[PDB]
Amino acid sequence: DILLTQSPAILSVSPGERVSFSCRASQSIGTDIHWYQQRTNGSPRLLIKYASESISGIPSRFSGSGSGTDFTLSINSVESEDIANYYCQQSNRWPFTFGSGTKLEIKRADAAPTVSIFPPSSEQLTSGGASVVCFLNNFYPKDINVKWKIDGSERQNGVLNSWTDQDSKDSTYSMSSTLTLTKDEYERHNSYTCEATHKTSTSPIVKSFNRN
Amino acid sequence: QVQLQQPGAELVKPGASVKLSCKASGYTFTSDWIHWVKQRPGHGLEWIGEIIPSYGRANYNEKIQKKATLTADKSSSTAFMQLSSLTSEDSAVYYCARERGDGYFAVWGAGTTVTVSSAKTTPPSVYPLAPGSAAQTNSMVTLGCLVKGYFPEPVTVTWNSGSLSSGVHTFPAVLQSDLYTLSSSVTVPSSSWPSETVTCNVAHPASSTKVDKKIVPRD
Amino acid sequence: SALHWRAAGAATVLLVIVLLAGSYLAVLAERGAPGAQLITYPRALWWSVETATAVGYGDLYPVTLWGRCVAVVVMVAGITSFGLVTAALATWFVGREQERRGH
Ligand SMILES: CCCCCCCCCO
Ligand SMILES: [K+]
Ligand SMILES: [K+]
Ligand SMILES: [K+]
Repeated sequence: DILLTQSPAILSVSPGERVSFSCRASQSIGTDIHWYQQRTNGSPRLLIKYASESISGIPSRFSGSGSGTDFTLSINSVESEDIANYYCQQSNRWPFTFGSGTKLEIKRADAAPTVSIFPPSSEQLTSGGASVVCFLNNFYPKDINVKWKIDGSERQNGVLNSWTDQDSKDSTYSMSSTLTLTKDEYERHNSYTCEATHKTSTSPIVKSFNRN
Repeated sequence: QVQLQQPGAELVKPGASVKLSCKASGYTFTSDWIHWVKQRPGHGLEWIGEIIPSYGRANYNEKIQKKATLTADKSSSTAFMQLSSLTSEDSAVYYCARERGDGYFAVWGAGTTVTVSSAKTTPPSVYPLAPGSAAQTNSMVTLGCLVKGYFPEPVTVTWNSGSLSSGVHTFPAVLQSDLYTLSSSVTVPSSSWPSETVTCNVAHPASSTKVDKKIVPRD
Repeated sequence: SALHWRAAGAATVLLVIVLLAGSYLAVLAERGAPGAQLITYPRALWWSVETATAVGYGDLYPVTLWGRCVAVVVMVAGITSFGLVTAALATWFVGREQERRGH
């Protein structure tokens, strides 16, 4: 069948600049190329049909060009909400095929994380467990390390981390660090500490709480 | 209105089958084709097949192992895809889409998250995440809620019944001991809470659950 | 009403019907065949017109048996209807020439 090559797989741009995604077909297909946008956890949304025709409700900064085997999706003045995966579906011959997709990243200004630590809830303590949650919100870039200390001593067991994809509202990233313990082991200690080390500063951002 | 309605999730046992539905709305034509597209987590879009409901003819992708069978009920305007003898390689989000006859998908459904596993379905336990007594506050304060111990994916987290959408981070779930766990964060003007309510709503479609929990300060 | 003109109009309407149904049936028959290009309704209709006129651009054609059968029906409908218009014009001109000589 008709192969659609989308290279590069990742495009990184600065806010406000013009970006262009490439889509090459293995054979001449006229202008029977359509473009879709899929944000994180969202459904694909049609952006351009027939290589260049506009869709109602799509921002006019989206345009397409090309014919034959080489096609281009272009965005004038990229902004945060444009962060998504972009696919170029073909429909010149049966069966229809999709490109492999191109992710768009935005290089924004560096941002220090906002750290918040949360003790386990009362209900969870009645359940017989205890999770200490730490949020590292809206930082940039995505590289960051979290550190847990219990009574001044570093803790590594029982920690689970999760990272978000780049945020479509401000081009930042966020991280959650959850330390899960028994109720018994939770109430046998006093100090619980979450430590974030980021490029934004040489000193870590430290948030702690005592059960006292 | 949403043109294509799909169930949120389906839990299948290995070797079993499942029939996904796709209910249509809006303008329908005899020329309409309904397509089904497979997306594994982290991967791209994979065309599965198509059906013309007004005639009942269905076509399938030749290159992949045929696991689907496409049907359509014309009275209820519903398209069905029967996936049979499912392997862990079949766990993915399955979208349906409508095509007027130009060869592009004008509208897609929200997709059905199909997880094939032996584990039992488990509704989530959600706990409030309010600041401790010693925490200081600036112009803004951040709260959250912890969605722990559910299976399978996914869960939908909203804040104040969707009315609060700005300043929300719902983290990807982490899987351990055959159970998922995530947390959701929301940031709100420090003066606005707790005088104005803050409640997180967690929907788990695989267990048909949806629970609220209000974020009350520890006072 | 004159017979030749009546049959001419009937062939026009019937030809339009054969073009539309031919586009629909062409798309229905050609989808599912790898490499087929007759899979969208607008250019299937354009291909129906090309086939009925035998213009021979060669940009679209079916690859399946049933698509080729639909094609044959469209070909014969076009040839038949256009030849019918030719025959109606012939009848008309023979009438007008027969009155032009007082016979
Ligand atoms: C009259 C032409 C039949 C329409 C296409 C039927 C195709 C069924 C076998 O593929
Ligand atoms: K000719
Ligand atoms: K020709
Ligand atoms: K001729």
